[PDB]
Amino acid sequence: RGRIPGRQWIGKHRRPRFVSLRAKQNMIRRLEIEAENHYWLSMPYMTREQERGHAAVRRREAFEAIKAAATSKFPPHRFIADQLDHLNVTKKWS
Amino acid sequence: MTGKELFEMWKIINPMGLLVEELKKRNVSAPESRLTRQSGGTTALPLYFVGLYCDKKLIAEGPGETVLVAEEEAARVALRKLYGFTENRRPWNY
Amino acid sequence: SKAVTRHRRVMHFQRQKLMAVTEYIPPKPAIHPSCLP
Amino acid sequence: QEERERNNQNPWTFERIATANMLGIRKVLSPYDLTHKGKYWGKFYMPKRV
Amino acid sequence: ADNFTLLGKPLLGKDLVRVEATVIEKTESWPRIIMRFRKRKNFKKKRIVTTPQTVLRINSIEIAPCL
Amino acid sequence: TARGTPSRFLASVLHNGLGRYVQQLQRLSFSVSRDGASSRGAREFVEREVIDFARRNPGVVIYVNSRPCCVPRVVAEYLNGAVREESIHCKSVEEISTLVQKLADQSGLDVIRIRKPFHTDNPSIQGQWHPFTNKPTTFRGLRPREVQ
Amino acid sequence: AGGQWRLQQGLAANPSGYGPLTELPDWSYADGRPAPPMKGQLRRKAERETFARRVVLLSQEMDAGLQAWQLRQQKLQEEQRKQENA
Amino acid sequence: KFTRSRIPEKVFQASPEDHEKYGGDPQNPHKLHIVTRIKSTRRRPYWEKDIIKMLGLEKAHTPQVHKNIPSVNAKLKVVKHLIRIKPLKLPQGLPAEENMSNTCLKSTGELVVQWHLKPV
Amino acid sequence: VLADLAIYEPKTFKSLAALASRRRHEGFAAALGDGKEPEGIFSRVVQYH
Amino acid sequence: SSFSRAPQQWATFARIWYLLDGKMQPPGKLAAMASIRLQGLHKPVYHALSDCGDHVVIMNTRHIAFSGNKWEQKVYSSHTGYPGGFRQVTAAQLHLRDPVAIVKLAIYGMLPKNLHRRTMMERLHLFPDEYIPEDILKNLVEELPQPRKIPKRLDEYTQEEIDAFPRLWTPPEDYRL
RNA sequence: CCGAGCCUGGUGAUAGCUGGUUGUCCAAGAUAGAAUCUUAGUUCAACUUUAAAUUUGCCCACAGAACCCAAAAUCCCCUUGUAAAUUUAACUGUUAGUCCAAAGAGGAACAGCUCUUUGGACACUAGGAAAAAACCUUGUAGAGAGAGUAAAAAAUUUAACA
Ligand SMILES: [Mg+2]
Ligand SMILES: [Mg+2]
Ligand SMILES: [Mg+2]
Ligand SMILES: [Mg+2]
Ligand SMILES: [Mg+2]
Ligand SMILES: [Mg+2]
Ligand SMILES: [Mg+2]
Ligand SMILES: [Mg+2]
Ligand SMILES: [Mg+2]
Ligand SMILES: [Mg+2]
Ligand SMILES: [Mg+2]
Ligand SMILES: [Mg+2]
Ligand SMILES: [Mg+2]
Ligand SMILES: [Mg+2]
Ligand SMILES: [Zn+2]
Repeated sequence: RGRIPGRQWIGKHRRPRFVSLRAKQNMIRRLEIEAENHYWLSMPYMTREQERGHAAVRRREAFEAIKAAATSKFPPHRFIADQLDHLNVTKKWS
Repeated sequence: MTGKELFEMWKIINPMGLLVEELKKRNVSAPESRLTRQSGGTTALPLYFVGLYCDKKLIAEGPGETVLVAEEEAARVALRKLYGFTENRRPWNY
Repeated sequence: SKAVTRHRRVMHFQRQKLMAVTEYIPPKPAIHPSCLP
Repeated sequence: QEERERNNQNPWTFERIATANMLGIRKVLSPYDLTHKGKYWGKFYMPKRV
Repeated sequence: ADNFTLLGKPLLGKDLVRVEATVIEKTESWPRIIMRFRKRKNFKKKRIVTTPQTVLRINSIEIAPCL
Repeated sequence: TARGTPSRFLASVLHNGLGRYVQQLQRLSFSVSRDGASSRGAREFVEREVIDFARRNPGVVIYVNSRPCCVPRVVAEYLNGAVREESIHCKSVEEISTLVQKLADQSGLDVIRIRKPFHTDNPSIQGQWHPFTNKPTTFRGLRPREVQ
Repeated sequence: AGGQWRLQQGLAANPSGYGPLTELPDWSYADGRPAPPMKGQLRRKAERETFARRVVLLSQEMDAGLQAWQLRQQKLQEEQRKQENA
Repeated sequence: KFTRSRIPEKVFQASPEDHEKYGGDPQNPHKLHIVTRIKSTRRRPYWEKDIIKMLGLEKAHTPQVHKNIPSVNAKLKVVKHLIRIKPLKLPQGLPAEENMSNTCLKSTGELVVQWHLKPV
Repeated sequence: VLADLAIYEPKTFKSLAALASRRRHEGFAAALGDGKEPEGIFSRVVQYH
Repeated sequence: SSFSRAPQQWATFARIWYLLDGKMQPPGKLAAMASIRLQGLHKPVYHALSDCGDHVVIMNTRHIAFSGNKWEQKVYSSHTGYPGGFRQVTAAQLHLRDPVAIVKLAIYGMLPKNLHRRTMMERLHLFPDEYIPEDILKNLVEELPQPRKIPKRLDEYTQEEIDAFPRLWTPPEDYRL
């Protein structure tokens, strides 16, 4: 007795969820945090025109470092030492 | 030896009599055994806490299945306390 | 389903939390306005 | 209704919460709610809601 | 001790106590198995780990009269 | 696995930590081959590192057979008579060194599930808990609803 | 437990975060010698050092931007002076 | 339908009660926002999560610094509900080179340049 | 360790419980008067740097 | 300690016979405390596998009181097993037929649903009246207190309390009453 | 065992259709539509993958984008915060999709109904809502006999009258 038509959480008839002081206090806490975020986002330090052209140097020098890193792609170097160390598998005492 | 305790290493008979002899040598009154606490006396699992009191002063208490086991265990406890081999004694210095 | 319905369309859980948080909390004095004043 | 919406002690009102999108609840909400804020749900009308 | 205890806020001073411990044993832990299996997606995977583990013995404790 | 595998409580031999410590590795037995690509690591280890290892550890004893073996072995006998053998087949010198050192640092008992990471042979001070520690007594020790 | 209390007191919400409970060395030689740092402490102090370098970088970049702006405004003023002097 | 939500700029004008509540003087505004990620980036739009990734908040409960400038405040506004913001405060002035290493953060947004690790 | 203490040395756990209760009572006195009073002796905290 | 091994183990894992009086107390609360003590949460050595329970005794189960009209609207329902064997009975009728079954079912519900439930319920003991068999009022240890308080009656309130409590208003003389 | 016998051979007939598809381990990775005797399929596109060359790629700041007949928003977009993006050689696989929230169309302002758009989730782990795909918290992977937190438990009782 007391079944829910179809699935318990969807459709024209679903299971009625209800709210508790637990969830209420949780979300109002989050809302107060969001209010503090709004406050601290207000009162900026500098203006658009003041902050326009200070970081271009750093940005483009970082990007040209990325350029160099991406361009520097070649096969590794090959060595006779690593080539001949394979001969040392047949080592044996006299 | 650290683990194996005194009465586990060395065996005794009539420990109550041994205790009597000991504290008579130490010149103190002959104590009486009195059940301090009881539980399940009629139950199949009797439990007695017997204290050995001299001159209205307690030296040791002992748990036990029966009153005899409780009083002999209290005698054992008092003997340990007098000989200084209590489990809470100073560890061995190295 | 549609937004507008004959029956009361059950709302989302977050929405119901918000609607349960937002109500008229009547400003009442600590003293009832009849017995003391 | 005006004096109730002026004198409500609850600091949190769907007006502010939705116009700011304080918790991304614009998912569950509609653009219509921005003006049908709390009083309306579908065609219905909740006058006690403030 | 049997009759008293000393607890810090949060921890005790260095000069008050001296806890000494000796190393006795270094080992690799016994082979622990990590199997991940999911259903009807041929997702079956295993790995063996032998974490290192060290054994100490507390040899002596002494307290200082400083207080 | 725990239920399939046996278990033990943490313990040490003859109380090794209290008195003078003794590394409970006793004996090593190497089985290495003159030839064999698998035993080249063991040959390098015995030619250079084993000298310094034996110098650092005098209490241990080392035996080397140097016989034909398709897979080189190392056997370790500890104080209790615990024998454990492991294959050094095709192993590098550094991992051989780490292996022999962990053998030296191990104790004389099989690795199995340890039920508890501690061991106190006298855990209780102020007395072990019994039901009557934290409840008072009665005048003349009278049970509830008892006249005399 | 007590995270918000610790926060309002000034300490870490989780005592394992920072403070003497975690930052101090957990073992030293019986002869009184200092043990080497733990890898956790090393990475923590490295993170903090990068953090400080970054903060200094950001602060001095903002200061340089404001300085350049005000210098450009002085440039503007003096070039207006030039214009009307012409 | 659900789209990127424009915020009314009137929201970001603090009142005197708000100033004296949060302890922030409109004059002499701070320079740096310490930021932490508090909310799930899942069940959020791709643009929000990409802004998270570019600000460097893919890791939660890990403080990261940004400037106080509108170019950044835009991103912070659009991902404000996912993060805890606080200003930076320091009594000991900018960290000196000798004390780059022995720095320490506090729960109160403070950055102490010296950390003696010892009670008064 | 709290459980091990409560098991093997109930006296120390009883001392801890007494400490906690006294701190509760100090917190109640503070709830009565937050400031304008001498703070609790055990409610006092250590400042580290 | 300085106790022997087997006696110490015995004294630690021993059972205890607790007693509580249910006269004008709620079955819910008294059964809750009895249940926690039956499975043995009260002792710090609690573990399910270790049968560390204790024996409990309730007294005057007949003289219990609910809060509200539960005597009327609470329905204990059970199916015998046959067609039409679905029976429902109010707490009042079930009390009249068996004054113990209420507290019994209460504890049976409070307890966990393990096989230890039956063992704990037979550890427990119940008596509707102020009367107990010799052994099972002899081998007791302690009588723990009641969960709620008993409000006093006017016949119980002494005179000094009455004359200390101030009178609130002055009635007009011209009134029949 | 005849809608046309049985045997052999072609014949390993063909089968867009069902089924099955063998050792260990790491990573990246479900995706608009068009055409088709085509809608149980396939080619292209798009997505994804690999190895290379190159440089701008993403977020975006004022300005800017219609008369006809009052929306959330969108396009473009320097700075800034970040590190990816495009192109070149090579294929394969996906191309039968479900719920929720929102703007709508059909229907009964029915459907766990069907059809488009924006987003999320699921088809990847975990905790919770009773068990629960799609609801809410939450990701980058281990040992722990350490700790702080996230979402997270429903409240209701009703009517006298001169
Ligand atoms: Mg269903
Ligand atoms: Mg819809
Ligand atoms: Mg035929
Ligand atoms: Mg035929
Ligand atoms: Mg075929
Ligand atoms: Mg086909
Ligand atoms: Mg198939
Ligand atoms: Mg992967
Ligand atoms: Mg066409
Ligand atoms: Mg651009
Ligand atoms: Mg289909
Ligand atoms: Mg459908
Ligand atoms: Mg449908
Ligand atoms: Mg699929
Ligand atoms: Zn009144």
